[PDB]
Amino acid sequence: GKTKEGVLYVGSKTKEGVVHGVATVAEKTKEQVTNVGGAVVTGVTAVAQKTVEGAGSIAAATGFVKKDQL
Amino acid sequence: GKTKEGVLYVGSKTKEGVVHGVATVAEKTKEQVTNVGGAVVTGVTAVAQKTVEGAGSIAAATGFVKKDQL
Amino acid sequence: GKTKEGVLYVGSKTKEGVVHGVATVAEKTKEQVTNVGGAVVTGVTAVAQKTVEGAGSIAAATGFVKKDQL
Amino acid sequence: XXXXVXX
Amino acid sequence: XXXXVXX
Amino acid sequence: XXXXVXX
Repeated sequence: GKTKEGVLYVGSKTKEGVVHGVATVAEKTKEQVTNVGGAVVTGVTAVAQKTVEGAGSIAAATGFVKKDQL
Repeated sequence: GKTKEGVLYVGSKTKEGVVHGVATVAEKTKEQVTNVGGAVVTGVTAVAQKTVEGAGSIAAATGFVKKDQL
Repeated sequence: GKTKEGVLYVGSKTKEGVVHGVATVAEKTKEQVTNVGGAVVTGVTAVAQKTVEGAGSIAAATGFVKKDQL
Repeated sequence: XXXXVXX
Repeated sequence: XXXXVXX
Repeated sequence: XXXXVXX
């Protein structure tokens, strides 16, 4: 009689992998992402909601701002 | 008779992996991410909600701001 | 008759991994992240809520601000 | 930038 | 930047 | 920046 109610998971779950060789070169590059079996999570809003015979309200906001004045 | 109610997980879970060689070079690069079996979580808002015969309210906000004036 | 109610986990759980060689070079680079089986969590707001025959309210906020005036 | 892996 | 791994 | 690992 399992219940998962009002639960969240953010990130990564790994079971029993292998990764041999991951070589990477970034030269004179603005942005570079090398991801292997990983989660790179940026600037997300996620809402899960269940209501039963009730009232439920959520207000969620994310502001991600990045400036690079050179 | 398990219950998970009102629970959250953020980050990473690893069971029994291998990672042999992860070499990386960043030269004259603004941003560089090398992720292997990992979670790189930045600027997230996550809301999970269950209400039953009740009233439930949530207000959540995240502000991520990064400035680099050169 | 297990219950997890009102519980949170933030960070990392590892069981029985291996990581042989993780070499990294950052030269003249603004930002650099090398993550292996790890959680790098920054600027997150996470809310999990379960209400039953009750009233529940949450207000959560995160402000992350980073300035580098050169 | 000579990243030379050799397992 | 000569990252030379050699297992 | 000569990071030379050698297992």
